[PDB]
Amino acid sequence: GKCRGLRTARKLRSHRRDQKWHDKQYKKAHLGTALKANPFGGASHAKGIVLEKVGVEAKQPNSAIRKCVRVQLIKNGKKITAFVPNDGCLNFIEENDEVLVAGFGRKGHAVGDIPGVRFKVVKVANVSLLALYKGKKERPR
Amino acid sequence: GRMHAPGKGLSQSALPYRRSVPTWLKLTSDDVKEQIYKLAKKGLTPSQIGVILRDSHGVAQVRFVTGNKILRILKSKGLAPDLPEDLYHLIKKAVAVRKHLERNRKDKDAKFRLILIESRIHRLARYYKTKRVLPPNWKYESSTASALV
Amino acid sequence: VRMNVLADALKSINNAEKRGKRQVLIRPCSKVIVRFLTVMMKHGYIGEFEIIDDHRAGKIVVNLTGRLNKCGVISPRFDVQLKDLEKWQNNLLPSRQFGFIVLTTSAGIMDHEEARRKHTGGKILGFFF
RNA sequence: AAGACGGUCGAACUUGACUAUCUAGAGGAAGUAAAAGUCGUAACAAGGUUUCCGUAGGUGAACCUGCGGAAGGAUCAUUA
RNA sequence: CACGGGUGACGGGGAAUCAGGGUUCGAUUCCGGAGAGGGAGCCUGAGAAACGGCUACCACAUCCAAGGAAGGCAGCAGGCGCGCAAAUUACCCACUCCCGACCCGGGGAGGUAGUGACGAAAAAUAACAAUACAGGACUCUUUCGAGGCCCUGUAAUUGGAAUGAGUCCACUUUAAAUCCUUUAACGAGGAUCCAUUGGAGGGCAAGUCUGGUGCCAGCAGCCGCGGUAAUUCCAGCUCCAAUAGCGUAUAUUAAAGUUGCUGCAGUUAAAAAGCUCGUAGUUGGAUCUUGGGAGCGGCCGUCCCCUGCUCGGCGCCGGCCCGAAGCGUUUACUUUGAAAAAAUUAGAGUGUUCAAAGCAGGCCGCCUGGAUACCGCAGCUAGGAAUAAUGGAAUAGGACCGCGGUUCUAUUUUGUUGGUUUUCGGAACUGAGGCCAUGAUUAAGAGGGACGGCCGGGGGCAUUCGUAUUGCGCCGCUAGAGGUGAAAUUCUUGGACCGGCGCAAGACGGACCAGAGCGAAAGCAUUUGCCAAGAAUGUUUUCAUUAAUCAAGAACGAAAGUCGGAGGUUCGAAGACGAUCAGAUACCGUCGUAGUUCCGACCAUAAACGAUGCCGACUGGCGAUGCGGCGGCGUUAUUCCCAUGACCCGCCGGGCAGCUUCCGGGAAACCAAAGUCUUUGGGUUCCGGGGGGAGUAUGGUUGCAAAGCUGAAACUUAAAGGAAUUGA
RNA sequence: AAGCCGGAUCCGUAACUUCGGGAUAAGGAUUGGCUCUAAGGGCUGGCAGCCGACUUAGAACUGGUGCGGACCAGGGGAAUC
Ligand SMILES: [Mg+2]
Ligand SMILES: [Mg+2]
Ligand SMILES: [Mg+2]
Ligand SMILES: [Mg+2]
Ligand SMILES: [Mg+2]
Ligand SMILES: [Mg+2]
Ligand SMILES: [Mg+2]
Ligand SMILES: [Mg+2]
Ligand SMILES: [Mg+2]
Ligand SMILES: [Mg+2]
Ligand SMILES: [Mg+2]
Ligand SMILES: [Mg+2]
Ligand SMILES: [Mg+2]
Ligand SMILES: [Mg+2]
Ligand SMILES: [Mg+2]
Ligand SMILES: [Mg+2]
Ligand SMILES: [Mg+2]
Ligand SMILES: [Mg+2]
Ligand SMILES: [Mg+2]
Ligand SMILES: [Mg+2]
Ligand SMILES: [Mg+2]
Ligand SMILES: [Mg+2]
Ligand SMILES: [Mg+2]
Ligand SMILES: [Mg+2]
Ligand SMILES: [Mg+2]
Ligand SMILES: [Mg+2]
Ligand SMILES: [Mg+2]
Ligand SMILES: [Mg+2]
Ligand SMILES: [Mg+2]
Ligand SMILES: [Mg+2]
Ligand SMILES: [Mg+2]
Ligand SMILES: [Mg+2]
Ligand SMILES: [Mg+2]
Ligand SMILES: [Mg+2]
Ligand SMILES: [Mg+2]
Ligand SMILES: [Mg+2]
Ligand SMILES: [Mg+2]
Ligand SMILES: [Mg+2]
Ligand SMILES: [Mg+2]
Ligand SMILES: [Mg+2]
Ligand SMILES: [Mg+2]
Ligand SMILES: [Mg+2]
Ligand SMILES: [Mg+2]
Ligand SMILES: [Mg+2]
Ligand SMILES: [Mg+2]
Ligand SMILES: [Mg+2]
Ligand SMILES: [Mg+2]
Repeated sequence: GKCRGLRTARKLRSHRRDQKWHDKQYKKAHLGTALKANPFGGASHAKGIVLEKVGVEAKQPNSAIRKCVRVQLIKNGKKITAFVPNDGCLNFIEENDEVLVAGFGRKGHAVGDIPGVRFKVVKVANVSLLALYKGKKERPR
Repeated sequence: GRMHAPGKGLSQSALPYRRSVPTWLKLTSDDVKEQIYKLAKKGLTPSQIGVILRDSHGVAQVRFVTGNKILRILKSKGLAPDLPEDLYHLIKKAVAVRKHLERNRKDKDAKFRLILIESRIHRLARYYKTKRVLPPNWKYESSTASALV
Repeated sequence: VRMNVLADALKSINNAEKRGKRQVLIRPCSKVIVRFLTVMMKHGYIGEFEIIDDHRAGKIVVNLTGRLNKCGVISPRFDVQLKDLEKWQNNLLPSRQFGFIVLTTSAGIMDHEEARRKHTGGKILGFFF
């Protein structure tokens, strides 16, 4: 610290209160402006209906067409772009069906070479997408 | 350092270790103080009463020849001033500077000084009021300060 | 200005000790500094010292040995119980074998070991090792 | 006993005001990111007019010019 | 830090993580509060503003013969809806308790079952031997090989022995049951009674194996992999990690000394207000009780002593010693004692088969346990008196000591009932006294002030001088002059430029002028006069803590700019023209408006820089410089010597700086401060938290305006940046 | 064109702005009669007596909710030129 007197407790504590707001991690946690902008509303997972299948080009040093999907969250109505994680899984996904969507690793931050997506599909039609990939289960018909 | 200046000076007086009256000084305590009274009757602050005593009469410090300081001698006799001499000279100086400002107003430097003399008065004024030598209602007014020099 | 006179004595001693000087001069003398310096003698960290006595706050000339590493003051003077005494010596002392905390109690200025034996805490002043 | 003058507590309704959150909007103007796009070359070397700060005016665009500053200068130095 | 606003806010005991500190959580079984769809009002009652009570309105909603009646699951189950997200419309009062008129009744309180990978403890998925094989220590053997006294592992080879998962007689448990425990009988060779989840470039333990694709598919938290020989994709094999578990998304804790009280940083990386003044806030110099005496042990360590004033007892001879009521600057601090619910945490005892647990159990009726520690802060109690505040006697309106009065006045006093007055005590005032050792710490290498001689491009007002520039008048001779890298626009026989003589105006104060001075910063340079101020030095003067830094607030603040007057020589934003050029709305040249100048008001911003807050202390040298003082051989001026000026040699105190250094620090450049820092704490103000978005939007406030101060978010991005090195 | 409002008292009052305004912004409540209560002063010799003159505020009662009862007596707001 700088002030060291035995009767400067109020000065030290009040200075700390002001200076915690310059911490980026603390500012977002203790202001709601970050949570309102969050599509999930603070939840870890969310369910939504599939509106379209969209492919996004990867960043410049890479060259690919990432398989994504446009969904509208049931609890909110907000549009998000979820990423179909594994290889060839996009064929299991058709239009206008219920999927379960979670985060994609970096807590609301873009991750990997994929430009501007935060989310990842984990379940479709109430069956896990990993079971579909391994052949353990089939789509519900 | 100085209260209202960037200088850091060291010039000051050094009292000798011995605090006894010298053997050559024959002026005694009882006949020291009536000389102080008559020099105060001429009209002289205690600062310059002691100045003209230790160069013309050999009395170095009246606190050693007499039992008390000069201002205590005067006030026990009733000749202490209405207000302390150090506060008096700040007020006399502020009057002189303030009078210079009404004659010429572009003197920005002279205006800046006026805060420094006035600030010293208020800092010194509240000290004497805690010591109960000035009344609690004593206030420095720039308009009426001229009358009391 | 000068707010603490013990902080100036310990710092002045440390500067002279760290450079290998034989004598150091503490400009203001107080009962606290004199009492702090005697605690520094019972354990052989300094030699004997003089108190030049003018009619003001006196001076002190200390005979320095090479036996001192760092003397330091703790400001402000916190109030420490005997339960908390163990923690303080765990932060500002090199090892459990040597080094002393000099703290003032109702029984006088004394080190932490001999304060623990008479079961009395107080306010910390400093340390040496 | 039903009932009535009055007093008190007072829900609810209508209107007005005030406040908080969200939301539409012709048009206008930014920011960011995709690009083998058009126009110049402003900054990096004395970057080819040294660079930069405050202010003011002007020009397709970078920018240019006036005044006073700084060296983060391309001089720690220039002689009776 | 009121008032207002927000709370993804019921409070607390507690929970998670943690060295020491802390951060986050606490709807949830205990205590307290509030509520029964939202409000409002009531009856009964000891107790209600009660809702498994009532009365209305509001929202919802049920039955109907259409007249009417009836409702309140945030009780147990169960249904819908909402969602990422949560169990049976089971059994019994057998236990713990509660209620009643009661030993006898009731209790969706509560208990027992069912669903249950929230999570916590224990623990299967093999053990052994023989054969071959491969090694090891043993011996012979230069080796091979040989013997196994001794091992060690491997092998869909062989061989028997031990069991639990499961089926199931029964007993035990229980209200009746189930489960656990017990025990008959079946129950294991590929013991198919067949263990998963993630990975194998690095961080990070483990294949440059093989096949497929070929910047596609895809992998990848990050750096990155993939374009026809992929250690990373899709697969087979092999290997690695934890193990009945493991991966993923999200909130949060440590890591984070990246929120720093312990314990960060601010020259160049992000950063110190342009500067000073200033009240709240923080912090505050020294100074008043020392020591002596007892005992033991070895000069030392431990223990003892250093305020008095109603009643009874070690009691003794009006007195003493002691005990008990109370009295006696106040705190802060520290030790002590009480009181502080359990549960939880720490912890004592105790073989639940061990453990998580529990409060039980042990011995041949008895012996027993069910402790203890912590529980901040605040409040209560008694010791200690260093440290830090605070008080006393200074117009004495002082402390003790007794004397003299006046007033009010308790009750012992007059044999037993009534009246006065004393003494007597208690309270108050007042007069004259005695006496104190009678009563004021020092005077800071803190500060304020006075004084003396100086000193300075410090400030204001007025005056005075200088050459130059431009313009004009006259005179002389002449055809070019200006500018450029080269030219041109430009002036020019109507005489330009050049030379002389004068006049007018407005700017500006060269050379002297320096790593020199002053000023808070901005800034400040001809002479002289006036006015006010100022540092430093000198001081045996004065007061005695009056101080340092400072939210809010206040004064000054270059240039540019804004508003009114005056003046406008030079230069010159805008503008016009001539060049240059691919273009040239520029650099270059000619002209030229606002401005630049003075006066009176605004504005408050600069690379306002030492890119470096202020106060105080300490830690190496050396030579100069400026101001003041002090001392000393000697030259020179006054002249007529003392004394003064100019030089020379030193010392002291502030000042702007310089050189050097293994003081020390730092990432280094470098810094005697940017040192005295993991050996971290002298005091205090401001301010930074990856790069952008952005000093932007919006709200507020100031301004005539331009603009100044305060100041986000969405979103985007693995870097941006500092110092130094080698190349180009 | 006619019509609505109109006085006074008590509340309440926006955008914008040249900070002067806007403003009677806009929008609400009251008003009769009767009987009382309190407050607001001069002269004479903190008290006593004697003189008074008009206003305000409050309260009870009361009428078929009627009361600036006739007369007098602003409709308002959002914008453009
Ligand atoms: Mg990359
Ligand atoms: Mg100050
Ligand atoms: Mg260029
Ligand atoms: Mg350039
Ligand atoms: Mg160029
Ligand atoms: Mg450059
Ligand atoms: Mg230009
Ligand atoms: Mg920079
Ligand atoms: Mg809540
Ligand atoms: Mg709770
Ligand atoms: Mg809740
Ligand atoms: Mg209730
Ligand atoms: Mg409900
Ligand atoms: Mg109720
Ligand atoms: Mg119910
Ligand atoms: Mg109930
Ligand atoms: Mg669940
Ligand atoms: Mg029962
Ligand atoms: Mg029963
Ligand atoms: Mg198995
Ligand atoms: Mg079983
Ligand atoms: Mg790895
Ligand atoms: Mg590895
Ligand atoms: Mg990997
Ligand atoms: Mg593989
Ligand atoms: Mg953390
Ligand atoms: Mg740590
Ligand atoms: Mg940091
Ligand atoms: Mg910087
Ligand atoms: Mg600065
Ligand atoms: Mg002190
Ligand atoms: Mg407890
Ligand atoms: Mg000159
Ligand atoms: Mg300020
Ligand atoms: Mg200016
Ligand atoms: Mg100007
Ligand atoms: Mg003008
Ligand atoms: Mg041109
Ligand atoms: Mg030009
Ligand atoms: Mg010109
Ligand atoms: Mg600035
Ligand atoms: Mg700076
Ligand atoms: Mg530190
Ligand atoms: Mg930042
Ligand atoms: Mg009309
Ligand atoms: Mg209007
Ligand atoms: Mg228009």
